[PDB]
Amino acid sequence: ISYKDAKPGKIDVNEFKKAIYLLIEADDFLYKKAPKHELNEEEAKEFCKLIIKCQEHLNKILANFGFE
Amino acid sequence: KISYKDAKPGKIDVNEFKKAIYLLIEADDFLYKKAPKHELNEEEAKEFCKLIIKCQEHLNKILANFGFEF
Amino acid sequence: DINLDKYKNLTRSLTREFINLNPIQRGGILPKEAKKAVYEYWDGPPIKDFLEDIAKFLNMDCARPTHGAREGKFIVMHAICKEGDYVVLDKNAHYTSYVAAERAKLNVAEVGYEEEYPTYKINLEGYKEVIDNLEDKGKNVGLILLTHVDGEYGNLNDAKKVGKIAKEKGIPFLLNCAYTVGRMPVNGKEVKADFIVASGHKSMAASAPCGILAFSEEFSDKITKTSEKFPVKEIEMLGCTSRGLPIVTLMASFPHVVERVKKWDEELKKTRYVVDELEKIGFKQLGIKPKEHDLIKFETPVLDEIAKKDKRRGFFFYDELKKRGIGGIRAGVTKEIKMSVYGLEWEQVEYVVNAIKEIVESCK
Amino acid sequence: DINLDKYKNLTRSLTREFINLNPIQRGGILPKEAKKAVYEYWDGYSVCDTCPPIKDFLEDIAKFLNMDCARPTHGAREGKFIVMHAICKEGDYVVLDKNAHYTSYVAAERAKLNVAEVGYEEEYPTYKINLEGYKEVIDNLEDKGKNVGLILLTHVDGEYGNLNDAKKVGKIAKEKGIPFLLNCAYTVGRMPVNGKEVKADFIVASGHKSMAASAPCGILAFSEEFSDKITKTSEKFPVKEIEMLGCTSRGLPIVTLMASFPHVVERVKKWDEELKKTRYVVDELEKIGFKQLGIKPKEHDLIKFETPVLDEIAKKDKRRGFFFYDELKKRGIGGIRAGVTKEIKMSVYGLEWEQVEYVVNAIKEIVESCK
Repeated sequence: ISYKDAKPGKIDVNEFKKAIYLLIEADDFLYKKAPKHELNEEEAKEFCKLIIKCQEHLNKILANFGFE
Repeated sequence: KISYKDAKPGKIDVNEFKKAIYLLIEADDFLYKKAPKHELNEEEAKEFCKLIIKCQEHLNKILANFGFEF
Repeated sequence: DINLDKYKNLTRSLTREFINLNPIQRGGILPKEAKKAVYEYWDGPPIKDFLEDIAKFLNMDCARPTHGAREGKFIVMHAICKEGDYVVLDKNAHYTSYVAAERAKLNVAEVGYEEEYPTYKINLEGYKEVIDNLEDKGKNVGLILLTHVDGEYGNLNDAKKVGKIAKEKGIPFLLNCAYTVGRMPVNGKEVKADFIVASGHKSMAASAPCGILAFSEEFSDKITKTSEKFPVKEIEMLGCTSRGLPIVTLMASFPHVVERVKKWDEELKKTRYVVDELEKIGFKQLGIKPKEHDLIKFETPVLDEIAKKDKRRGFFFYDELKKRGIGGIRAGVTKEIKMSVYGLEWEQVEYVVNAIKEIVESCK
Repeated sequence: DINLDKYKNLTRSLTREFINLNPIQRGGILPKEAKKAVYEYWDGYSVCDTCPPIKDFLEDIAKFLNMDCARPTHGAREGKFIVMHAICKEGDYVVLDKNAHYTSYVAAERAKLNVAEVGYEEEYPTYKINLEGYKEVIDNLEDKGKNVGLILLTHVDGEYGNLNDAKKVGKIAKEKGIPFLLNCAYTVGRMPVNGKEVKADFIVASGHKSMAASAPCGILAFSEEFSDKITKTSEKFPVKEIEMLGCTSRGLPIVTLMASFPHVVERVKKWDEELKKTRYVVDELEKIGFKQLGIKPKEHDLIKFETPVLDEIAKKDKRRGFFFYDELKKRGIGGIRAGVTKEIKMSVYGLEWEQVEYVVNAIKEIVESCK
């Protein structure tokens, strides 16, 4: 997986905005769990859900440039 | 394959997170400077996908602290 | 000729890495919805409907957006009072009241305390007296201001009394709700107020300079007085277009705010928990007891004693708070500390209290 | 009793999906540094008395305009009102140009002042202000005889975008010993501006209009001669400035203004490129039938075209005069008033050259296809 293999494509704006929104939601954990930022099991699931969805959207974005 | 349910208790790497979201902020520029078609050439595609991929690397580093291997 | 490096690495703050105890910021923290709105409009909104809705939220006739309580107070002082008129306010008033009074070329009369140490409660009836003492001397009173909750002791005041007095004497009444609107529910008509100023960045979960000026129909013609050259543009508003980031964050945080005021007793619970738990280690809560607001001022002889011998002087506490990821307390000061836990998670409240206890326990 | 649904999906805008041609928003677009800065101060803890170097920023912005002192405001509006309220006396006269922004008149009316307008050197289609005429306006007022407290000149008007040689009005002001205010809401942050060289006593600037900042945001620069009046401190609080309502300007706009500062001071050195984009747009669109109003050639990015062709097409079109707007929305272009065809007002400042090409070609195709 290299960026140099990127072929011309179109930026899916919706998917990008979704990923951004997910990272913004995940940014809440930086606040409500400061300053130790240690999560329990359920909190970990809730946070990692956001992160994983985000990476999913990012993969959908990369798909438009010749990746899989 | 990777499921959020398998997430174990861990710590958030703040620096890695802010790095990722910064990468996303930089990638957000293309939404502006390439409106409204948002169609990239080879160079622009490389430059953009670099940001996206780096962001994904950081996110993976974050997930690593919650029992997610890569 | 100009060093620009001081603006390069500007992207740095402890906002996510630390717990902020500064009372002036607890009520101004943006919810995620507001953050998304920021991402959407950081350079580019049902404003009229929002003004009607914020008017209903305060039970008031009309409302306009401002750049804070500051601006609103200057607005009412500049549009309602004539140069030379007196403004009678409480002694716990914010500096912006005095300054806005001075910018409007108005004089100031203070109202004494019902009790000083350690309550510092304002004698609300005294207002009446203070007015007459001015009217006997032939002076003209143009405005009666009351800080609903002061920024020093965080004391709540029965605004309905001063409202009654102002209604009797026939003098317009301005209620400073900078520390009120957005935290607790507030009824403008019920307390018989003619003007209400709210701070969006202090208590309404907004950023930037952001505020609201609510007012009754009686003064609507004066406040919203349009210009001669441009019959659409309001004079005092300097151009009825109020755009930018703060108003967007305010409108975006509006549902979050109207919902969090219904759960004000929980934040009060947090507050009283902190007070009760800290008075065990030697802290003494100043102001009215029990607490009716999140802003707490503690008299702390212990901290001063520890700072005495020896450590790093009064800067010890600050340092000892930075080690545990806590900020918001002024560095160097130990004779007294001012803090608020409004909006903090309960686990974070426990963390703060236990942190402080450990601080005083470890530093002997 | 209150519906909260209208505030739920507020997270919706065409800021990234469209090209905005609105001149009042071209120079206010945030750079990525300012966006990251916004992120770092999201919660709203930006108390600038916890905050970027504000004092150093005031010194640096003072140097950037070649002015003695400077202070933060909530826009050019606020600055105008500051100088009109602190320097002039109730009843004095402010003599401004006919192309003045409405906020000047409103600020004058809020400061309880009167207004005298300076006529044109030529009306249609140039609409240039007769700068020497200022003198003729002051004398006529003195012989009447009122007193002039302030001389205001909008450096670039928001209607035609005409640049004015401020040094003339400054020279008249210095000869008559009357305070001179230069409204640079469309100048400071786009082009280089020297406050002392134009003999200005005051300069107001808009952060959200021409300094890549957001929110209500602005700068008020002034000479030492008036520093005691502007920064007059209060009685009860000898450190709190009266006109500033307290020496504190906290919030996102000031943070973005400081974060975008290097970008601004580096982009004013490349002003001729933006002027090049502008002139390209003018020259290319005149081939269609658009006539550039204002001073020729363009010396600012703000363009006002008189468009007879759009009227002609609007006369024989189904959706009438809205077609243009619609025809721009289809091709991802906004910033033009809907239902206005007699004339258009646009700016391509900050746009990539590819985007400028896209805009010009798009408009060409609009006129060509709609007959």
